[PDB]
Order: sequence, then structure tokens, then C-alpha cells
Amino acid sequence: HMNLCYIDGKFLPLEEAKLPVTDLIIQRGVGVFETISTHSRRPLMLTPHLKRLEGSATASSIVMPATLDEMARIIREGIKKMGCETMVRPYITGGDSFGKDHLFSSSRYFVIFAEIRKPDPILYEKGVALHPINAERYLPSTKSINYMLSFTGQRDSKGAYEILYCPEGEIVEGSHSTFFLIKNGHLITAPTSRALSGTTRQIVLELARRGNIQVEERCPLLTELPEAEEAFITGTVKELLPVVRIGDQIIGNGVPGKLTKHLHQVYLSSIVEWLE
Amino acid sequence: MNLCYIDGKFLPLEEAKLPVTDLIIQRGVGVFETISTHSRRPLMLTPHLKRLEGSATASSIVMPATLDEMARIIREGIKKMGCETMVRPYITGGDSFGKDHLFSSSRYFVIFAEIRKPDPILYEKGVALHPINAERYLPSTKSINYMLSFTGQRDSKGAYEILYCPEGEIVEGSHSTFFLIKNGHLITAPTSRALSGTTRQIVLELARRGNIQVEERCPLLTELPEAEEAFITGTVKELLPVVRIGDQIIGNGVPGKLTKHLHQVYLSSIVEWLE
Ligand SMILES: Cc1ncc(COP(=O)(O)O)c(/C=N/OCCC(=O)O)c1O
Ligand SMILES: Cc1ncc(COP(=O)(O)O)c(/C=N/OCCC(=O)O)c1O
Repeated sequence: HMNLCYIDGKFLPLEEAKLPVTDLIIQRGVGVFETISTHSRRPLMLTPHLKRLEGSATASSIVMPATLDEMARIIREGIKKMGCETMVRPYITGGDSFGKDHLFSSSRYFVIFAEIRKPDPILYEKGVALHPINAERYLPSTKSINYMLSFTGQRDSKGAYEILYCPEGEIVEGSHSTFFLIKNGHLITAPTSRALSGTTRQIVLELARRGNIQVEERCPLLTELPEAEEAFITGTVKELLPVVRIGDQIIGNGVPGKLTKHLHQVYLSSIVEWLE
Repeated sequence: MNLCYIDGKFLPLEEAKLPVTDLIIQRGVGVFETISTHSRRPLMLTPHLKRLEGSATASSIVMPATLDEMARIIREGIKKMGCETMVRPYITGGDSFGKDHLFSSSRYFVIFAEIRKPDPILYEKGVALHPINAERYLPSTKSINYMLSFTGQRDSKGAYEILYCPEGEIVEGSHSTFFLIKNGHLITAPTSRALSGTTRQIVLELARRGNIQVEERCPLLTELPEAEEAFITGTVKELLPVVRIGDQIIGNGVPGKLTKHLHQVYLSSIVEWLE
């Protein structure tokens, strides 16, 4: 498919869109972004995503270069020009300078629209492996562009789907995901003081309330995994994706569990409520 | 006026652009070095290009050019600039992370700017650092991620630079190696915890020649009351006295004799490492 980039008021072919090297997103990694996905060409949790983008910008001392309503209009228009199920990434850059006022005042912005690349049906059927590392994301409420550790943390990884941030053996979150453990039919997930306040996570907590599943907002430990029945990771593209192995440790029987499959079926049935 | 070498041409900096497909933009996958000139000659060029390769290799990035071609481009840009120059070669991840867990289509570019040395008055009176409870991830790699060097200054008094003090252990500055001076010894974080700076390496060599003991450990924020001096190093700032860290005044609160001594020896001895 011909992916798009919105930049300087125009929807360009992605492959032609360029950014000035003066921009401190290139020189110094000053940028924030979100990933927004479509179900039936409708963006899922667009407002909650645009609010998290602004909070990422504000937390990084970046003055918003457009209103949330303008970002929303561009996202909607580009989904329509794609004509397909879309992964949408709005990026807010630092721009050319950090002022004497300790603010990035000349921020740039662009929005990448790509055809959605959902996990293959077979990864929902068999589930995935995660590679644990002794590291965490600094300022976890802020989605910056720095995903260097999502990559370098692989390579001694054994074909793992994603890395899992396990600082001092405390499971916090995946490189692109909320992590859920299931122990004696309870959901266990890191509190928002340690993990990004995921849109999927918030929808999962609501489905747990509707289903009468207790949720403990604490960090599961790597040393608890032998006693777990199931595990899964969440995000707007991956939905609920079973996790059957973490490092060398198989999760219960090593195929997706009943409560993971149940919650994924409820998530898909219920999703219309959070589409815009 | 500033130049960027990109795609085989020296462009004015303000005209150079990079495709947004490049993972330096989307995912922070990039490494760089800062090289400075004394007398129109690059300082520690080969050691800098070796550290750039080491940063690339550590980030699973395949070099898009030989060190000899990078050296030739750096020299040519210095000649066009016609002033003392700060040179920054950038290695990007490019468009893809392959099946092979490697960035194989890396781009590169080289920014040439007039050197912006700290004003004489900052060496005379020395500077303040703002300590924060955090450090740089993968510290031996010089990645493009400096986001914490900016966000940390919001509540900073007008301190010159932030200082990474995770759990009260002093590691390094946002743009500098940190040195503490206690009972006439140099104390600086080991290279498992701080960038292997070219200025750091030159200072350790001057310390060996001067018979000054070096302890390669993290100094603690507690210990600053008993310290005599402190200073930060980098290829542009050279040796810059540090007279205050947060609420703690250092020794006499004015630049110390061993800091001024090492700065004079650094400037006298620099000719050895010019290329
Ligand atoms: C560090 C981190 N944690 C958690 C999440 C999950 O947050 P939501 O998606 O639930 O809002 C993300 C999102 N990545 O976005 C990638 C989406 C995906 O690829 O599945 C993330 O980057
Ligand atoms: C985070 C950090 N630590 C330490 C260093 C010190 O390394 P060298 O420079 O001695 O190789 C630097 C380099 N910037 O150098 C910037 C030039 C300056 O402003 O001093 C750096 O960015």
C-alpha cells in the first residue's frame, strides 16, 4: 500500500516526506508520538490518545504546535485517504531550539499513516515469548521517540516477540505493551506510577469490572511466573496477545489460557464503545 | 554559517533534510560524536571515529561508510568552514531493522558549525550544576537521546548543566565527564557507568604524567562537603570549573588550583592529539 505522511499541510507519499536536520528530534532525540489504530476505518480511543500526546509534549517542555482538534481532523482525513485499516502515528518534534525560557517553542509535527500490521492469527493461537531485561522506561507516563532499548535489548533474545522491562525482577511493562499476569483467576498488572497508562489497559480494567475479575494494580515478579496460569500483553494494534513464555519460563501449560481468550473475545465484541 | 554533509554534497545546514522513514526520527536509532578543532586541525579525530563505530556496533548499526571516508569528509568540511569548527557526524539506523537483528541501510550526515566556546567569565567564576535522580541508559553508547538534558533544567535555578546523580551517586553531566577533587585525588565515574570521553581520556593521561591518583568510582553527593574542587570536561568546553552542585558550594566556591593547573596543561599538551 502507498503509506502517507502529513507534514507542512500536505499528505505526501511516506517515502518522499523529509524533516530538517536542524530539528532536535534528529540531533538530541527530542520528540513524542502516539500509535492510534482503526477498527472498521474508525480510530480507537483517538481523544484519549491525543490527550496522552499533549501530556507527553507538556512533560518534555514542548509547546504544542497544533490544537488537539486540528490533529484529530488530520488523523480522520488521512484514514479516509488511506481507504484501509490504518496505524496512525502523530509525532511532535522539539524543532530547532530550546529557548532561554526552558521551552521548545518552534516544535514541528507530522503524522504517518500506514496499513495496519496486526499480529498474525497464529500468534493469537500459540501466543508469544518475551525476553526479560533488568531495565525500565524513565518518565513512564511520557511516550517519547527513544525506543533504542526496544532494539538493542533484543539480538541476545532467542526470537522473542518483545522485550519485557523487569527492573530488579519486578515486571513493569513491554517495550510496546501493558503486561498482565493471571494467578488464581486474578489479573495482576503494574500500577500507572510505573507503566504507561495504556488505552487498552484502561479498556481491560473496565472488562474485568463487567466480568467480576479482581485486578491487583501491583508489579508481578519474574519469581511468581511458575505459579501463574496465563499472561498477556496489550496495545491498540496487538489487542490482547497471549504470552506463553518469559525467558526460559513457560507460563502454565504454554498455550493461551481461557481468561486471556475470553477477555480478547469480549474486547473485540465491545470495542465499538471506544471508537470515534 | 553552518554546513551539513549529506548524500555526497556539502549543503547549507538549513537546507539538509532526512527522510521520516529513518528510524532516527521514528524510534531514536542514531549515534553521533562531537569533534572540535584547535588551529583548524581536528582534535582526536581517529579516537572519535573509533568511538562512533563502537556506538554504531553497540546499537546493531552497520557502518554506512568507512572511517577513512568519514575522516576525508570531516577534513574537507573543516577546510570550507574557514574558522574553528564543531563537527558532528551522525549515523542513523535507516529505514529497517532486518531479520538479522541489524540496521543494514544506515544513513550518515556531518554538521559543521562555528565552535561556541564558554565565555571567559565562566572559567574565571566557575559554574553550577543541577543534580537529578536519573542516569543515561546504555552509557558507553553515544546515542542521539539527550531528552533528559532538556526536561531536567525546567526547575534548575539557571544552573549551567544538569548532573546525573542516580540514588545520590554522581555519574556524569548531560554534555560532560564529571571530575571531583578530594585530598588532591581525581575522582570520576568508571566507563561501565559514564561515556568514555576523549577529554576524560586526555585528562587521565595528564593525571598519570602528573602523578595525580585517579579513583575510577562514582563520587556521592554526600562527600561534596569534604571535596576541594570539581570540574566537567568535553572537547568544546575543555576543563570547566564547577563551584556549586545544587545546595552544596564546592570548597572555596571559586575555581581550584588543580582544575586551573589541568586546564593550562590540557591546552599546552593538546598539539599531541591534533590530526
Ligand atoms: C511503552 C508502552 N507501553 C504500553 C503501550 C500500550 O499502550 P496502548 O496501545 O494500550 O495505548 C505502548 C504503546 N505502544 O503502541 C504500540 C501499539 C501496538 O503496536 O500494539 C507502549 O509504547
Ligand atoms: C553525555 C556526555 N558525556 C560526556 C561527554 C564528554 O565526551 P568528550 O567530548 O570529552 O568526548 C559528552 C560529549 N559531548 O561533548 C560536547 C562538547 C562540549 O560541550 O564539551 C557527552 O555528550
